[PDB]
Amino acid sequence: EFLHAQEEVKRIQSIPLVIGQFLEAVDQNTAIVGSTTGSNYYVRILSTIDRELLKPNASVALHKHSNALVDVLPPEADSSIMMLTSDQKPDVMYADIGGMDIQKQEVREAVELPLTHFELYKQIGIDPPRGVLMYGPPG
Amino acid sequence: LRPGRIDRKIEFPPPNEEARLDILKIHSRKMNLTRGINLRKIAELMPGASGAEVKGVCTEAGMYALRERRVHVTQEDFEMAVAKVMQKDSEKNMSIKKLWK
Amino acid sequence: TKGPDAASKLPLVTPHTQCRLKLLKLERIKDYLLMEEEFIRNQEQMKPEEERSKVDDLRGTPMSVGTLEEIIDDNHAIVSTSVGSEHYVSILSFVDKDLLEPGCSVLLNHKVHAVIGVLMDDTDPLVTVMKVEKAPQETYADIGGLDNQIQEIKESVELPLTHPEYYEEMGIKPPKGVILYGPPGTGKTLLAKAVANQTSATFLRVVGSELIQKYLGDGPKLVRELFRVAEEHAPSIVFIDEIDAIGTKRYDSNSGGEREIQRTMLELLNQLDGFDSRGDVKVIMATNRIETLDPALIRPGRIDRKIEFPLPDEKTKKRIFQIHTSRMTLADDVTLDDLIMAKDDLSGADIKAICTEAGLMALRERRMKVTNEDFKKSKENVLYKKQEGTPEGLYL
Amino acid sequence: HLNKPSIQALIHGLNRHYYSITINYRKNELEQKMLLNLHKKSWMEGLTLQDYSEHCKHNES
Amino acid sequence: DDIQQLLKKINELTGIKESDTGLAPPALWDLAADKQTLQSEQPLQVAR
Amino acid sequence: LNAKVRLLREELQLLQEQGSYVGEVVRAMDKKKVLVKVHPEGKFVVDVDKNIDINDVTPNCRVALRNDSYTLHKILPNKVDPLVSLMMVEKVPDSTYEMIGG
Ligand SMILES: Nc1ncnc2c1ncn2[C@@H]1O[C@H](COP(=O)(O)OP(=O)(O)OP(=O)(O)O)[C@@H](O)[C@H]1O
Ligand SMILES: [Mg+2]
Repeated sequence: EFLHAQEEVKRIQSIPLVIGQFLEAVDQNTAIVGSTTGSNYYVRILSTIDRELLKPNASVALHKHSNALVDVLPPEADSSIMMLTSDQKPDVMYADIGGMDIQKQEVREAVELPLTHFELYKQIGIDPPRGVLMYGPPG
Repeated sequence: LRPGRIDRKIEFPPPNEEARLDILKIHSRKMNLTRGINLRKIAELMPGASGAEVKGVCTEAGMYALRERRVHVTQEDFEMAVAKVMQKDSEKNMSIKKLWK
Repeated sequence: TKGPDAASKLPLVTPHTQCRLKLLKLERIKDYLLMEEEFIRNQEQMKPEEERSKVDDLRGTPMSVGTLEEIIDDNHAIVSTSVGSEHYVSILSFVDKDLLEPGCSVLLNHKVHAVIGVLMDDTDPLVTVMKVEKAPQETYADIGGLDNQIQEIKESVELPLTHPEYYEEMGIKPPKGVILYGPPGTGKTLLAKAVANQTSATFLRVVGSELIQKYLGDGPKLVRELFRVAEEHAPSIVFIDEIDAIGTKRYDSNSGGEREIQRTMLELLNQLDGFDSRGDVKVIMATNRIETLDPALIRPGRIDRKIEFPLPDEKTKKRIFQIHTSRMTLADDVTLDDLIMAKDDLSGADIKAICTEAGLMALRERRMKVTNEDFKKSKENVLYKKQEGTPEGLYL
Repeated sequence: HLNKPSIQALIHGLNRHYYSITINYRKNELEQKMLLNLHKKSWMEGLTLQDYSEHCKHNES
Repeated sequence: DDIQQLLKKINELTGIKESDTGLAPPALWDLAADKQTLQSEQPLQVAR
Repeated sequence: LNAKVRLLREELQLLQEQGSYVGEVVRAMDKKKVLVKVHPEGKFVVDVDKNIDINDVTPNCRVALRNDSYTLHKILPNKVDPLVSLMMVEKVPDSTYEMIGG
C-alpha cells in the first residue's frame, strides 16, 4: 500500500499543468501562488516538494484541476538582459590581441584569476578586486 | 533635511592619521604582515585617503605579492601600492594653472 | 446625510507632573471604559427570525456587486456585471425600488443574475482610509504663538460650525478653503493636527499623493469620490497636505503621465469651484511652496484665506520653547533666552530638535536634569543643513 | 460509505432536486484477467540484461 | 497602557457596524411570487 | 509504516480539494457577511465559516474564499507588493562595528 500511495502521489504530477508564480508562503504545505490564468489561488503543497526552492518569485507548476502546488519549475533567466550564451562567444583569443601584456595581466588578475584561483587570493588575506576601468585613447 | 524628519545629520569626514592607521589595521588583520612594516608610516603617506582608499591600498599591497606568488607583504609592497591607489590627476597645463596668482 | 462621523477622542487629563490627580483622572477614564466593556460583553452574553431567513435563502451565497444602468420595468432592470458585460436581470420584491437608482451598486444573485439588494456606502477603500477615526492628540494649547494664524483657520473651519448665526446674520458665506504655506517646519501640519483634535466634523486627510493613480480613470475619479464622501458626511474638512505634488503650475506637457496629473488637478479645481456649488465641506491645503501652485488652484473662490506661516519670531520662539520644554526637568540655571535671542532662522521643528538633543546630551553626562550647557551644545549639534549662507561684508 | 456528498455538486442541488446513488462496479474473473494485459510485459521481459554501459554509468552516478 | 489596550479591544468588540443592503419594508414583499420570478424567469444577456 | 501511509493518504485526499481564491476585504457587512474583492472578478458579499471570528476580519485583509461556495475560511497573511517585499532584509550583513575604524 505504501508503494501504491507513493505511485499515486507521483501521478498527481501528471502533465496537464499550469504554471504560476510563488507569491508568498503561508505555513507548511500551503501557498498563495497566483496562476498564469489571471487569478491568485490559496493552494496546497506536495510534501515531496522541497520548501527551499520556493523562493517568493518561483514559477511553480500547479495542478490543472485541483490547482495545487505540485511542482517547482527551475527559474528562467537564461537571456533576460542578453547574458552571453554558449553560441554568442566573441571568438577572440588572448593571443589574437597584440601586446597589452601589462593591461592583459591586470585585467586577468581581477576578473579571471579570482574565479579560478580563489584559494591563492584568500591565502594572503585580501578580497579580490571587484571592478576594473580600462581607459585610454579610442581604438 | 528639516528637523523632525532628520534630527541628527552625522558627518563622515575623511579619516585623520590616527584613524587611517586604524583602517589600515582592520583591513590587514587577515593579511600576513612581515616584521618591520610600520603601518603608521603608510598611513602618514596617505593624507586624506577617503577610507575606502586605505582598503584599496591594502588590497593592492596584497596584489603586489600575488603577482610574485607569495603570502607576505613587505613595507616596500605597501609604499609602492600607496602611489598606485592614491594616484592624482594634475591640471597638466601651466597656462590654466597660472590663471590665478 | 449620515451626519458628521467625528473622530473618537478620549477625555484629556491635564496634570502633566505625574502627580496623584493625574492617576485619579486616568483611573476614572479606565473605570468608565471598563464599565462600557462590561455593558457590551454582558449584553452579548445576557442576550439569548422567520421573515429575513427566507430572504437570505432567496439571495444565497455568494452575492455579486454590479452597477445599475437601466430600470426597464418596475420588476425588470439592466445591470453591468463587475467585468463589464450587461444582463437583463429581474428585480425581486424585497428590493426597495426607491433606492434603486442608475449608477448605484446593486446586489446580484450568483446563479440566476437578478437584483437582490442595494449596496450603499460602496466607497473605495482608498477613500474610506482617508477618514480620520482616531483624532490626533495635539490640542491648540500645544502650539506656541501663531495666534493670528490660528484665528484665521479657526474662523473658517470651527466658528462657522459653532456659531453659524454670526455668518448668516451678516450676509457672509464663511470662508471655505484655506492654504497653509511657509518655510518647512513652521507648524502647518501641526495646525492641521490641532484642528482635527478640536473639530466636531469628519476630517478626511490626504497628502495630495494618494489621490494620484497609475490608471487613466482612477485619478480624477478618486478625488470625485473623496469629495462625494465629504459632502455625504455632513460638515467635513478635507486636509490636502503637500498640495504641490498634484497642484503644480499647468503647462503643455509632452508626456502622457504628466497630462493626467493636470487632469486630476482640474477635477480638484472643479470640485472646489465648478458649475455645481460645493456643500458644507471645508478644504485645508498645505504646501511649502506657494509660488509653484497653479493660479487657479489658489484663486479666491477656491481658496479664500492664504494663511502665511513665517519663521517664528522671538516671542513666538520663546513660547514654542516653553511648549516643547513643559515636560522637561529644567535646571534652575537654564535661562532659555540665551538661545532665543540668536538671529539664526530657528523654526519650531528646530526648537523641538534642540529640546530632544538637549535632553540627549543630559543622558550623555548621566543626568535627567538638563542644564544650560546642554542647550548650548544641542544648538550647534542640531543647526546643520543650513550652514551659513549670506553675502559677505559688502553692506554696512 | 463509499462517498461524501461533494461540495462541487451540493451547491448545484443535492438532496433537494436530485440525490446521488452509491456507485459499485461489477468486476469478475475472466474480465480482470483480460484487462491485466494492458501492461503485462512478457516472457522476454525479466531476462533482459539491460545495457551494461549505461548500467555502469548509473551505478557510478 | 491599560487604557490604550482597553480602547483597542472595545473598538474591536463593536467596530463592525451594520450596513443594510436596501431591503424593502416587509409590507411590500411577495416572497412566494419572488421565488417564482427567480425560478421561471432567466437572466438575459444584453446584446446588439 | 502505518503512520507514514496514513499521512500519504490524507495528503492525497486533501490535494484533490480545489484551490481557494484570495481576495481583499473591503469591509464587513453584518455578522456573517463580508464584502471581498476577488482579483480577476469584482466584489462579492460572501459568507464566513464557523471557524472564523468576524472581529478578526479587518478592512484590506487577504481572506481566502472557497472554490465554489465562495465561503470565507481563512484570514491569510496581509498583502504586500512583491517589489516592496524584497526590500526587507532576511539575511543580515556580515559587517560588524569592530570592522569600522576612526
Ligand atoms: N508654533 C509651534 N508651536 C509648537 N510646535 C511647533 C510650532 N511650529 C512648529 N512646531 C513643531 O514643528 C514640528 C514639525 O512638524 P510640523 O507639523 O510643524 O511641520 P510642517 O511645518 O508642516 O512641515 P513641512 O513644511 O515639512 O510639511 C512639529 O512636531 C511641532 O512640534
Ligand atoms: Mg507638513
